[PDB]
Amino acid sequence: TQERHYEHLGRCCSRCEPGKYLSSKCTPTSDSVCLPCGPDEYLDTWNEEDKCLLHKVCDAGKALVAVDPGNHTAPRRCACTAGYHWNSDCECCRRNTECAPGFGAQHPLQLNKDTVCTPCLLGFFSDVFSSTDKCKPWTNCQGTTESDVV
Amino acid sequence: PPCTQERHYEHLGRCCSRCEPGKYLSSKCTPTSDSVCLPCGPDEYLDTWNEEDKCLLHKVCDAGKALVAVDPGNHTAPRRCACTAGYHWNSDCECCRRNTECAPGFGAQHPLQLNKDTVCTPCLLGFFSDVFSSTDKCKPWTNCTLLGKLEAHQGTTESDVVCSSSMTL
Ligand SMILES: [Cl-]
Ligand SMILES: [Cl-]
Ligand SMILES: [Cl-]
Ligand code: NA
Ligand code: NA
Repeated sequence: TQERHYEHLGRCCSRCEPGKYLSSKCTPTSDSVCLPCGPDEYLDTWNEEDKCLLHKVCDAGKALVAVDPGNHTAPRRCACTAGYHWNSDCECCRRNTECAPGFGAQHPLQLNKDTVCTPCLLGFFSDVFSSTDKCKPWTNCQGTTESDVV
Repeated sequence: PPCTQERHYEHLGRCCSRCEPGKYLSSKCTPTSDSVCLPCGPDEYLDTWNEEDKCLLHKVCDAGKALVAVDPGNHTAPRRCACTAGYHWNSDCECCRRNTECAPGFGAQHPLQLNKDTVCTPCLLGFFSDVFSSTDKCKPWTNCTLLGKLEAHQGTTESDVVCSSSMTL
């Protein structure tokens, strides 16, 4: 089987499980020697690789941070920091749209996506530009969509 | 005043400091003591400099929609969700959709972005992809020159170079 095995010395020797690299090919005495990937390294396949793949750095200069895989078996994702979203056209993190007064941010907020803004409905207001703040209820004592009752 | 509304509250003729995001007002200030501000409990949050006697409860990210919480333990901000690995939030359906798979000869642009669809790009000469995958980038060809071997099979953007096992003089 090509999936679990490679051929060497006229026999089918076993490939390395995801998370492990092929340190030594099989011998006339031994099957393959497979060792765990080091820090920030991975292999997500049954393989014959002589080294693990290194996770791409998430560039802090682009406002990116790492999303932890909690394993050595998955490729690692990055994401824009809270309040920012990845734009594939600029290939850059943009500030999330601030919903103007009279509008509120829709929840739940989606990581790495821009804010959806919706108008405050009767009985609710928003007095700030914010990419996170929902519309707030009027305090019970005239209010508008942009201002609380006085 | 100079008791700044942004960071303070008035109580019994005194200027007292509001609690930081992530903490709630356990007890108001006294003549010889500050505000007692204590952390919000598990699953709870407050996202403003506040004078709240209790914190708000986080809603779970909807697993039925294939969403997962990011930094679920954050007490200082409203919760953010993201589609599970291999899926992206689609704004048209407001839902998680399976990531685009890059065909053989194409690779995923790295680093992969959480909650975003895979962007697929052609493998350059010297690199290949033999599978449909929303994660795999193009892999460099095996280097037979490095080993001083001849090639048994020419590489393509869809298949790896294969080195000969034969020796030459
Ligand atoms: Cl990676
Ligand atoms: Cl707006
Ligand atoms: Cl929340
Ligand atoms: Na607003
Ligand atoms: Na591919």
